[PDB]
Amino acid sequence: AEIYNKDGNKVDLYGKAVGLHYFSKGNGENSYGGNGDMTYARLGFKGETQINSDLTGYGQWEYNFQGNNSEGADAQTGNKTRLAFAGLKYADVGSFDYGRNYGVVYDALGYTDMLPEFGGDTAYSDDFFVGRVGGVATYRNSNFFGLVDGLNFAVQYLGKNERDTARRSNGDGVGGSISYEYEGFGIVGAYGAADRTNLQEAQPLGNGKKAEQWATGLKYDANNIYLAANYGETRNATPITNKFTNTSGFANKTQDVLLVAQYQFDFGLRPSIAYTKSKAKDVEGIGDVDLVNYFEVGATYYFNKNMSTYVDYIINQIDSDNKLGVGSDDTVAVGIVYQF
Amino acid sequence: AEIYNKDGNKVDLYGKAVGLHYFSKGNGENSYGGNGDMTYARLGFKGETQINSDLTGYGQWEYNFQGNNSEGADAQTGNKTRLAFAGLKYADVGSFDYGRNYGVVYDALGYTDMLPEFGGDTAYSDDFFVGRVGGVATYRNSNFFGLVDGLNFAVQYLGKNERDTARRSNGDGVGGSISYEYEGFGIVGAYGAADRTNLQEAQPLGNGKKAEQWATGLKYDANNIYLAANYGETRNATPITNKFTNTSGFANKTQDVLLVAQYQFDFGLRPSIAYTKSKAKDVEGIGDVDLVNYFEVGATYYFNKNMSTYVDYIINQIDSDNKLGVGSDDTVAVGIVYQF
Amino acid sequence: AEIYNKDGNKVDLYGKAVGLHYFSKGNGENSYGGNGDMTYARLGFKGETQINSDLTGYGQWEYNFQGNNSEGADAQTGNKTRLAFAGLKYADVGSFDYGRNYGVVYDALGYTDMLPEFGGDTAYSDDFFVGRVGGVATYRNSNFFGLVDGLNFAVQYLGKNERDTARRSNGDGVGGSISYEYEGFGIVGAYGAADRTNLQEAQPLGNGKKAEQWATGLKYDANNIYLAANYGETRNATPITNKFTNTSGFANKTQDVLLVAQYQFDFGLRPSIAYTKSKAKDVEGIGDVDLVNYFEVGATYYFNKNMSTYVDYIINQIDSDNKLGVGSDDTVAVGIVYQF
Amino acid sequence: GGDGRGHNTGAHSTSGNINGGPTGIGVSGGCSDGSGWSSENNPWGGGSGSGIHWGGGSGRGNGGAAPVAFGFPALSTPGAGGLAVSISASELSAAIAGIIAKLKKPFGVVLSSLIPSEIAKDDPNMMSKIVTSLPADDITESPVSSLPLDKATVNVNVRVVDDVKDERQNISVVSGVPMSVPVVDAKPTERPGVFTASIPGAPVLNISVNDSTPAVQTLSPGVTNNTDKDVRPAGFTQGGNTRDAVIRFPKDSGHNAVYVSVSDVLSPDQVKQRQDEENRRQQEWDATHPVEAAERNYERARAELNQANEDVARNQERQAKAVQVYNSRKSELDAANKTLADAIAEIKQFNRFAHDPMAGGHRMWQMAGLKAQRAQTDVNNKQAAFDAAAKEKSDADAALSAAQERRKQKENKEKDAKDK
Repeated sequence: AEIYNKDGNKVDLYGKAVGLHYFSKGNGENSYGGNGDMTYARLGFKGETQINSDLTGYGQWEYNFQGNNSEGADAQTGNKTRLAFAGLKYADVGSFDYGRNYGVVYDALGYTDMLPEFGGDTAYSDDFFVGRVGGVATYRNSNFFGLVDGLNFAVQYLGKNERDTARRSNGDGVGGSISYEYEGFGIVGAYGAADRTNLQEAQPLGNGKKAEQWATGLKYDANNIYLAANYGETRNATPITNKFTNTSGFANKTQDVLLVAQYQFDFGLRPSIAYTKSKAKDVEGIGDVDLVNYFEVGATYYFNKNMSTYVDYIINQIDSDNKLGVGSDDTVAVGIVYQF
Repeated sequence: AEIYNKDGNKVDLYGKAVGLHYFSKGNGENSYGGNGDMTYARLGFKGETQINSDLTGYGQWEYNFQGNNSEGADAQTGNKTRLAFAGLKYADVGSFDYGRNYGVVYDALGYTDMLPEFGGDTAYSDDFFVGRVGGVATYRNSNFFGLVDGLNFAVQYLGKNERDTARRSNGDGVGGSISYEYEGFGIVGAYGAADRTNLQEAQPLGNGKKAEQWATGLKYDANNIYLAANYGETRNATPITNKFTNTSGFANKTQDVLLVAQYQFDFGLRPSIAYTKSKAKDVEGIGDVDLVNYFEVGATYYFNKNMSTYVDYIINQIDSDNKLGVGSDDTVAVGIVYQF
Repeated sequence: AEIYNKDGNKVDLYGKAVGLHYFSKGNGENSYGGNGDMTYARLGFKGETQINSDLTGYGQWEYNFQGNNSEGADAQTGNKTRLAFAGLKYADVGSFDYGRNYGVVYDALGYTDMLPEFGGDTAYSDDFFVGRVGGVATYRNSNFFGLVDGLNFAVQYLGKNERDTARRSNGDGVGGSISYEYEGFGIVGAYGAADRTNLQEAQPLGNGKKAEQWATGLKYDANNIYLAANYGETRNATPITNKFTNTSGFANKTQDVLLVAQYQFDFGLRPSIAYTKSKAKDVEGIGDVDLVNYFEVGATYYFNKNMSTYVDYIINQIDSDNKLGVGSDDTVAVGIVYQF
Repeated sequence: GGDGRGHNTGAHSTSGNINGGPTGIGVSGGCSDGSGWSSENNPWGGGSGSGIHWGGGSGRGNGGAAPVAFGFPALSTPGAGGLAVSISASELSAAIAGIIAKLKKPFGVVLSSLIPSEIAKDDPNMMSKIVTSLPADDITESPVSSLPLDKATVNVNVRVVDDVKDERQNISVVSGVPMSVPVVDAKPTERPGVFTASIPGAPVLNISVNDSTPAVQTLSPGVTNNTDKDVRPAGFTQGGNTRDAVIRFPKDSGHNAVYVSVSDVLSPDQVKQRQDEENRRQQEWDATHPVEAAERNYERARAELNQANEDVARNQERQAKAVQVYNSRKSELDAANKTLADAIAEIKQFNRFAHDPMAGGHRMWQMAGLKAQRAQTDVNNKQAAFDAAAKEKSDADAALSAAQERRKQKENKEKDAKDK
């Protein structure tokens, strides 16, 4: 909500609370998502200010606090800041920002990430360009300088980050993304490339230096309907963990396919369906294997903009014999949301 | 304070800061409460929205940040989220909520927990039904559908929580509470029952599976006066720690008695007195023992709703020879509060 | 920004986001400041309420969350609460507050701490009187009870803090500070003295119990100009670390000199210059050595009060052969800030 | 940087509040018409408390170097600041007291065995050492307190020493001759109850007393806890990769003096080297007496006796395990035979209905059939397993006879030998 809108400056505090639970057979080790209480509250602030008629500056930040934790030593577990960046939007040439934000490839991957709780699994966090990461500088052009409506492009540089774990580390990178929206239809294509750090190479899985991700997305959204299909391929970019070996690393090659079809009703209802698949290739000692392979069937009732309820049933088609200890169990989630 | 009240939706940001200090003989290991500076600030947001005349939805979240900690690795120590839930209030049938909230038994134990700083020791947190916990679904009726004024009842289901520590873990549970308020007088009764997890049973202390709590409360508040008397008994529900053995678990049986008498003045003053006692029985190797046995003598000056000061002197009657290494020392606390 | 100013109570939520980066030759181990992404967002609330015409109460709290951290185990690294206190302002006698706040000596050291990013290294946090600490009780007089305009004085008592580390621990302390502002000119003098705890004595470096700090500050600020010069001397108070020995402690003696000269332009520009030096003496086994010795050359463009950008290039004059493993490398930082 | 901007000194306040009153600021009107809206309506409020209660009440429910057991060799990875060790005050467990008492009345007893294959899995650089600590009073005849400060080498009754035996390096408690170790004072450090001993030829041994937590024994895949605590002859080269010392604390610490040995983890090449040199030294020591037969035999026959003793011990172990296996399988059999008697009683029970196809009982009859045939197969399996166990047990019973005849022969040999 807008709390301060004065002196050519506007502040929008946006925050929400989600009472959530995950069910599944057993304790939930083999369940796709998990099991138990997943209640969480997120708080964030967005702010703008028109410095000049043609120049305005904006700053946005978001944090996530988990309620599932107890009041003991594990209170802070899972608590983090999702987005924290700033930037300026010129009139027509475009806009440039820097901070902790989604990677260009996420721009392409947004079409599939419309699910209530699950979805966008390929867009892992702290990964090169698919998810939200820290140390990105992005420039964006809207409508190609206002020349052609609906065709917009973005470019992003990624400063190297040397962290403790290869999972959270990266190196110098570059990327770009383009999105053309016409008459409701939408098309997108994104590509990102970066160098893996020594820690990443030292990992048992994964091979090569150029960590590469790219994705293509198509959609049609109108009349309370939303169709989307994103196909993305990556090299030495997707994270992978082996329970049998209890060893992690990256995938020499990966193809991911995502499909979404959601309908919306006037009476605050929105049924959704989603297919997903991810196959890794050239795995060290495991050949080709499927990381995730499932259907979605869910729904969402929108009481209003500020109140909603939803349910999602994930039909995990992955088999138990998968050579990476992946969860071969179905799952379900039920959530209720208040948001201001 | 109400910051946003528009579009049939209202947001109340409520937060306060407390400069606090504890005094006691010695370093404060044996002090009832402790010793030193205990300043802390709490921030929280409440939100409502009337979806329909007869149906409204609400969400509330609260966090507590401690200032006593340093800026090093221990900055986050004692920092947590107390409440985070949502729910809807229908006109008359009642209301249903879910999230992280107080247990029904807290409704009964609220009468005694009116002290400025101390009080409600029996109402431990992350305990079955006495304190605020995560994973509860609660239904409440006010005045029995408007049939009988002042008589309201609530029911609560508790999803199982398998945590690392038995102190913070639980299992499937249920509970109920009834409260009749008439002409200022008040009566309440609450009962809760749940199953202990393997970790809890595996604890050296404690025995059995059915963790049971229940409580009865009486009060009269009027004429700037507040009298209250809560008696609660529990089995395998209260946590207990032995410093001599440095071993914990739960209490096979516990009786708790709380009594409060507070007067209030027109000129922002409220002196308070409170007696308290808790005796555990069938303790493994310690038979029956007293966990806490003390008097309260304190006061609170209310400069205004947003500003207040207070003091509390706890006469710990526990003896040094207590068979659980419990603190047999008195204590005192002095606090100043700002709140919006 | 002021979000709620009602019921004789006013709340000013103030928070900002900073997209920041540090550059330097090499990995950045020896760089003055460091290297990489240092983006961070701070949130805080200030509140006042006029209880009486002559008596008002105020409470202020601030927290800092770092965004440079990852979403793994290191999410909370660098996250802390800077300020959290309250207090009351009487009409003329003065004002008295308590909580977690800056030490009186910080009042003197504020004149030099005008740099965009670097600066105030001597004003370490959780140090006796130079930086912000918890457990202080302060009384302040404005214009000496309104007797002499521009001359104000403050006194501060410091409750002992027994923490795990000598770096973050302290004991009973006292201090005072006086500041006379006349016609733009400003003069200040502050002194603080306290006793070192046994844990502090246990440090290999440092000797004695009386940890003492004091400082004198001069400035002239007006007409878009700001000159400042703080000279401070301390005994057994400043922290020091030896990479070669991997051992820390305190400085038997320390002299610190800070000088700043900043100009501001009407068109949101502020070039800045700063000289700095700190020499420790009678170090155990290291005799006398210089902890910091550098020049600053930087600038800041102020788009408006709520939006700004800045840069700072630190010419580190420290030599590599320095006898404390201190970073003998230059550094630079570039930052962009939004703040409400 | 940038903190100075704004940041007024002196008192802190910004501007005038909207209204006067601390708690009563609004617009106007009192006396109410009850209308809720008119000019004579007082409240001018609505949506009073539409939301549900949220935990009414104050809500302040409550309020805002594990030590290694003495005598148990364990791995310490070094640092730049040296090794890290944390001792306790609690006196040494029954184990070590036992061993040292036995040993009081060069031979020794093996505490632990080392396995480089495993030690490198966690410490690939092979930097880790093996620290061991005892309370000085149990080692030294003259208390370390009542000792001149000038003495650098105190005499000891036992030591913890690295040896090379049976193709492995192993840490073990030696004794039985004049021995004596460095004595060094323990400078303190920042941490409370934490000192720095420096033993010549070892790394900085930074100790840390802790009598709060109950003592622990660390378990590392390389370091084993050799159950066999028999007295064996010791290495001639014993200690060639060990540095020990009695460490004393400063008078105003109240910490008892502690003995600590720190042994290197040998790599397998260095272990073949130690074994070889040991064999050469055993060769040397062998003869030089009147003749080779007089002594060499002395040694071969005492070693052979000690081995036959080990054989007896392991045989007895096998026989106590085989007696339990036997009794267990026997009772499993008994149980399954009672279950069989039960099912066959249930079949006698419902035999009546065997040819009565339209009765309740004639269901339970076939059901008892199933039960009996199962319980019978079960019994057969318990019989097989019991037979097998009886075989193993008899074999063990003969193994003991043979092994203890061997011990008798080897002890007679070792007598004849010791006489010559």
